Amino acid sequence: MKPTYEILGQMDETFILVKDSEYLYFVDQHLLEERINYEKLKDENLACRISVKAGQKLSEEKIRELIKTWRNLENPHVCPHGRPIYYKIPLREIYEKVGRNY
Amino acid sequence: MKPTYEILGQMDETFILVKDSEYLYFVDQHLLEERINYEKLKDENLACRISVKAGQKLSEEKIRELIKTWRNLENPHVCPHGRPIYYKIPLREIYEKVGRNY
Ligand SMILES: [Cl-]
Ligand SMILES: [Cl-]
Ligand SMILES: [Mg+2]
Ligand SMILES: [Mg+2]
Ligand code: NA
Ligand code: NA
Ligand code: NA
Ligand code: NA
Ligand SMILES: [Zn+2]
Ligand SMILES: [Zn+2]
Ligand SMILES: [Zn+2]
Ligand SMILES: [Zn+2]
Ligand SMILES: [Zn+2]
Ligand SMILES: [Zn+2]
Ligand SMILES: [Zn+2]
Ligand SMILES: [Zn+2]
Ligand SMILES: [Zn+2]
Ligand SMILES: [Zn+2]
Repeated sequence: MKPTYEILGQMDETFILVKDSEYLYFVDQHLLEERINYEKLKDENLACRISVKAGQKLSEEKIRELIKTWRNLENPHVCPHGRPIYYKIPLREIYEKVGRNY
Repeated sequence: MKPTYEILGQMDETFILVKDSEYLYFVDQHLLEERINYEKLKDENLACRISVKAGQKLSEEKIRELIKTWRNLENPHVCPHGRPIYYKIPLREIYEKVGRNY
């Protein structure tokens, strides 16, 4: 994700929505914190059990911290169990559907 | 869109993000207001020229009014020129990508 980005907020207390100029990302808050804790601790089970879970409301500051750290991860793509940390949609798919150039 | 829904906000001063339990919708603010004005005025060119444009910030109240009216339109799907008023993504596509049931 580009270094210029806009955090749109939380959805279903499970995803953080953040976009750059190319994609809208839906970042799984649990998988992201698990990856953060795994890269620090090198222990998959410990990283999992201490991380936030889906269904927890997160503050705006906590969300900023997580997204900032996400960009610096060695593996921002998949959690230690191999699940994708996020879903992304190209912004052009949204714009093109309504007939707009992007 | 179901009558229970959550407005997530504006994106790129062009789309309103709103979801129900099934889809996340990206509603083109211009195409929506144009459809609203067209159903009232029955004049495509007048409805277009008086409607909000992309690139305009909208207040939270204006966004609420538009989304409320959208659900009551005779044609909430396409503007009078035939463009889709919105893009939608099934929430299950987002959840499934990160390995979650939905
Ligand atoms: Cl979880
Ligand atoms: Cl426009
Ligand atoms: Mg252990
Ligand atoms: Mg006319
Ligand atoms: Na940048
Ligand atoms: Na919600
Ligand atoms: Na409902
Ligand atoms: Na923006
Ligand atoms: Zn676990
Ligand atoms: Zn886990
Ligand atoms: Zn901070
Ligand atoms: Zn995992
Ligand atoms: Zn395409
Ligand atoms: Zn026109
Ligand atoms: Zn128009
Ligand atoms: Zn109102
Ligand atoms: Zn139109
Ligand atoms: Zn699918």
